Amino acid sequence: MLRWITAGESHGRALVAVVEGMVAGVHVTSADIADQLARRRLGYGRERDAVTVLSGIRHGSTLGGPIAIEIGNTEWPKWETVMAADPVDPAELADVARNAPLTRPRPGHADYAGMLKYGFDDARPVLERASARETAARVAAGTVARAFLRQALGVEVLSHVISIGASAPYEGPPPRAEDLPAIDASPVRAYDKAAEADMIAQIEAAKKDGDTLGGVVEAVALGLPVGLGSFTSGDHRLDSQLAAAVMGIQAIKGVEIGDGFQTARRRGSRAHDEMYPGPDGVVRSTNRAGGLEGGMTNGQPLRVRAAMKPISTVPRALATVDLATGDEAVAIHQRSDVCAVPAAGVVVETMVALVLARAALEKFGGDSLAETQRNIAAYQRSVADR
Amino acid sequence: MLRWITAGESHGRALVAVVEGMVAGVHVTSADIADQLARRRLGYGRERDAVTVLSGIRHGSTLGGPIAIEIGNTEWPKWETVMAADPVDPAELADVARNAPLTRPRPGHADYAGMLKYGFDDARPVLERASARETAARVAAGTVARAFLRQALGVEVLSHVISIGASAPYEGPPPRAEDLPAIDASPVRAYDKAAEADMIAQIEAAKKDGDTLGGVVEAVALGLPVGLGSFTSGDHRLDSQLAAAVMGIQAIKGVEIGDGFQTARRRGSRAHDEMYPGPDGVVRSTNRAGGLEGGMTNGQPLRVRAAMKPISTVPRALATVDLATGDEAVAIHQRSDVCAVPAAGVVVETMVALVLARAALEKFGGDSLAETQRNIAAYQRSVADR
Ligand SMILES: Cc1cc2nc3c(=O)[nH]c(=O)nc-3n(C[C@H](O)[C@H](O)[C@H](O)COP(=O)(O)O)c2cc1C
Ligand SMILES: Cc1cc2nc3c(=O)[nH]c(=O)nc-3n(C[C@H](O)[C@H](O)[C@H](O)COP(=O)(O)O)c2cc1C
Ligand code: NA
Ligand code: NA
Ligand code: NA
Ligand code: NA
Repeated sequence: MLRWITAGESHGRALVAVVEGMVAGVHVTSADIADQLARRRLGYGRERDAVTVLSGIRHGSTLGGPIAIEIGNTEWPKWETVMAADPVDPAELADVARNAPLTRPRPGHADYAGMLKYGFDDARPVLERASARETAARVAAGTVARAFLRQALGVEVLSHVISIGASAPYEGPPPRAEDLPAIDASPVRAYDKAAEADMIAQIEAAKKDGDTLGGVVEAVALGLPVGLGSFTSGDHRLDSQLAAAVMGIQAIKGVEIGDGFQTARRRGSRAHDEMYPGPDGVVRSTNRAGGLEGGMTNGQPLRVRAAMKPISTVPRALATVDLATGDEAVAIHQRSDVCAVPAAGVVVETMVALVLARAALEKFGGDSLAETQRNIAAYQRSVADR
Repeated sequence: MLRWITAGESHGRALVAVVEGMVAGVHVTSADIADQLARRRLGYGRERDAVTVLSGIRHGSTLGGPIAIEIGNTEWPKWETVMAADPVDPAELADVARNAPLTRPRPGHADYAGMLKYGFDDARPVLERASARETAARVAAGTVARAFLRQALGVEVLSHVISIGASAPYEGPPPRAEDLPAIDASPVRAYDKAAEADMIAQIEAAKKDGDTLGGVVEAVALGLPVGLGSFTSGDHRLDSQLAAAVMGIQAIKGVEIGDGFQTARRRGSRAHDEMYPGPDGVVRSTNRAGGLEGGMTNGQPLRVRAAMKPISTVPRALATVDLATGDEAVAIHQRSDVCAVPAAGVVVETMVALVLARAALEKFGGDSLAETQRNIAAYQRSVADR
């Protein structure tokens, strides 16, 4: 089974992604990874040599074994003592201001619950791993998944921003793959010019007020065959798996498949996607279901929406308690941006790609790309022969 | 690790739930299971001896091994040939009208994608397993989880209905455990009398029009300790795990933790739950996060909302294709109700309970309830001693 794991602290030496269970023969390079990492940095309101492929790829082709990708920390020299792996003289450490105690947990962040859970008197060990810097390692892994999906299935994954702050949501038609350059060129990764202007204005107002914004993003996967995922149990359903992968992204508080919560307000006669005869099989005129029925891909674009909360580190830090003393306090000062919704969209693409690649390998099997491709072709033919 | 699996076809001999990895010493009986199964049948707009505990429980106490619970099918005699496990003479079968071909997949259901996936020319094998009858087996498993949560942690799980059809959503405060009798006595399992009347009216109108409705439900878990789930990776986050467990319920198209999509429309200064000193530790005046931060329980009520689509089997069957011929068709006639939202709420409680019980055993360990309880107490004391 395809599996992915990330490791690293935000201010540690490096991040590492490991992908296991990918077939041999998938073309992917350090440049591909760097390109996707650059996309994760996109957005209004927020070193390529830092990527090193350590294992599992040779001459731009996957080997079949575990793929380990390292992302170096360019500011490691500042953190090499505070985040040293090995012991440091506590006296030396005591003189380092940067090592000062972090005992005022931020509302909305992992700090408080993680400190209690792990018995830590300091937030440092929690925030270092909880930080969304970890999504960089996710994107490295996702690049391997996305290469596989393209090469094996002709599938493309993209995202666009639906709303930021109080903007009027974009409810027009979703983009296609050919639209991604324009989307990534938008300061807010919008597919609609009116929505773009509205969102930029919301960010400007928040920026002036010293506040932060969340938003809603939609990931779209195009070209999927029918029958990835299964109805046979809750955990094998693709909607279940996608919901896990997307809700587990930092700051995501909501996930929808297709029209989601709006579907719940509709009558059955107007809520589903009717089927009609077509040249090359069944066709539909709507995609309210977002490309999934009974936990399976149904031929239509997959559409997954995610709601991101506004960043919790607000420049003037919110009210909290100093756990050292029990006193009222203002929260620890940390990384804050006005809005990270466009980047959150890119992270959603990655998690969607990983889950789709896993599901594809489950159905089509194979140990090399050519093998998997033969199996895909035979299945497609069998469906066509219906 | 706590694991659950369901087995059975809707019209097969019986359903089976198996729960593995539950500690010994949890008090649970066949009557408890039957009671929860009865709750799953609640709701306007839709045999206890049928429950048999086969293994893993002795004299009302779990043994520590796998717990297998059987739910018999009272109409098995009608289906004993059509759904026979063993071969039947095809000539005999050919004379049975009930065995007629089902080749007109229902929009919105598993039929089409499942038929293509598995290479079936008939929807019968798909709909039999995809059917929400399977949620009965889930509820049997969930009963074991819910007993554990109560006995080990003093935790209660309940649900109420927020909206059905075009009703004005209930946005008042959530219920407590003591409110469940009143909720379960409501025809639509509402906690608010105005919302109740509104929802009942929506159902009446849909029923008259021969249409179906979906809705939104909220599950609440009370009494949870801080620090279940973890921030250490996406898959260990409780929000991820809950999203998987809830989205994998038949007809769920959206999941929120706390204020969800509405949170995405708020400014950071008004989106999070500030912390204040209190007698027995940190207290909060809001629970916008729904009891989770950084993938961990944070002391506040857990709140999970789920959007259920209107049932897809509409009495006058929607437009589809007959896969046998390629012709336009009306969809296969099957079980339809006007609204199953109240029952969907009960199913959400079960999936929440299962995930919470698993997370609790991950942190607190133990092989018997008394052992787990000692470990819980020691952790609580260590937190108090802060
Ligand atoms: C791309 C990305 C960037 C983020 N940047 C920040 C940030 O700069 N400051 C912050 O407080 N939270 C940021 N977050 C969110 C926190 O990491 C997150 O809220 C925290 O780990 C608690 O997890 P939860 O919000 O999922 O409960 C970011 C999230 C993502 C997806
Ligand atoms: C309690 C419960 C009862 C349901 N009853 C029906 C029903 O009677 N008829 C129907 O078409 N769908 C019913 N459903 C929904 C279908 O099982 C579901 O839409 C189908 O398996 C396709 O899965 P998906 O909607 O998750 O894509 C019910 C769901 C639940 C939770
Ligand atoms: Na679409
Ligand atoms: Na190959
Ligand atoms: Na609450
Ligand atoms: Na015991």
